[PDB]
Formats: sequence, structure tokens, C-alpha cells
Amino acid sequence: MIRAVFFDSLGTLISVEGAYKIHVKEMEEVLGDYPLNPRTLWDEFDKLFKEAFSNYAGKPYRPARFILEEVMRKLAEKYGFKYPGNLQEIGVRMARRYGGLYPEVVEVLKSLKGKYHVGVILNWDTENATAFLDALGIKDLFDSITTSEEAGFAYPHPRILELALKKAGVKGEKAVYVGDNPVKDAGGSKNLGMTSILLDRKGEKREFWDKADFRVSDLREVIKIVDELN
Repeated sequence: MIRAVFFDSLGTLISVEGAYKIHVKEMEEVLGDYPLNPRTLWDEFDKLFKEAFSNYAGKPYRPARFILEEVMRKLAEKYGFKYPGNLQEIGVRMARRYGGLYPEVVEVLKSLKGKYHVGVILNWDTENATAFLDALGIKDLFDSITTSEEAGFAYPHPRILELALKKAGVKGEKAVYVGDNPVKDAGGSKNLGMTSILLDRKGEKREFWDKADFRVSDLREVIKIVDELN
């Protein structure tokens, strides 16, 4: 019955502890020798980039590289540090150095890939998203990489999922959907017939429990769930 498994957003693959490290080390490289706290610069930057990026939700996609540069450009002015080019390429380097994938990702992707179409969906730019997956070492494990830039709209928008399924050549009813935030993923409260799996690593997402077919704290359960559905 099931022919494709999709992972939406990097929260289903990267841990909060690993993500925060890459982010911390990201600002470290940006500041260099300039006397600024990387912890605080991340706080203001993450706050500002969220504001700017949220204004495009479900609307025609503007690449994040241009929204990041503007946010970073303003911070450089505010605090008086040089802007060392695009942050996107710095992130790929930090992911290379420190990683941050959940311990079982590569194992789970490897098993599913032998039986089903394993695709990933991201609310990011196509080029950088692929480079980031390569840095983590899981790019070649996916049968398809679908992004908001390719679909033309930011999260949420049906064209993203529609295109992901088009790549796999399967209908939604024959696909599984792994996400970590139902109100911040590609399909929003929409799936196209897909069987949803909510990743709650800590069991602290009660508000999202009732809007997901299955719940798991370990991605290896995605193997069993998909297996039983067949």
C-alpha cells in the first residue's frame, strides 16, 4: 500500500541540541575577532529573521539568502562588525564540522530507501538545502529533494507536497508523512491523503497530538508503522 516516505523540515532529522550548536558556531565565525557575544547576536538574529521570513508564509517564495543578508546586514551596522558574506555557506561548513543528526537517521533512511521512495521536503532554497544535506551526509539517501524555492511558494502550500508526490509518481494515500510541527510544515493542516507521523522527541507537543495519525519519539518506529500499513 505504502510506496513513499517523506520527511518534512530538518526538525525530523536534526536534533535541537545539534541545531543550536551549528547556530552558535555560525555566529562565532561571523563575528571573528569583533568583540560581540555570539549567544546574544543569535538571539536578535533568530528573532528578526523569523519576523521577516514569516511575512512570506504561504505566499510566492522569496529566497532566504536575500532575507538573511538583509537581517545580517542590519546587525552588522547595529553592532559594527564586518559582514563575512552569505551565512548559508557558513552553515554548510558548520554542519560539516559538527553534524547534529539524530543518532538513528542514517539507519532509518537506509532501511526505508531499499523498500520505498524516501524524499525530503524543506522550506528553504534548493541549492543551500542540498548542500546542507550533503554536509550532513544524507543527501544521497533521499530519492527526491523538494523545496519551497522549487515549488515557488513558502510553507504552507499544496504545490510543495503535490510536487513531492509528482517526483515519486505516487498518490498521497500511498505515502507516509513524517513531520515535527503540523502548523509549520509544508501541507499545514493538509496532506492529500497522506498518513501522518508526528515526531515528538520529548513528548511535550500535546497540542499537536490530536492532529496526526501516529506519534513517535524514535524515528525507527517509522519503519514499523510503514511496514504494518502494508
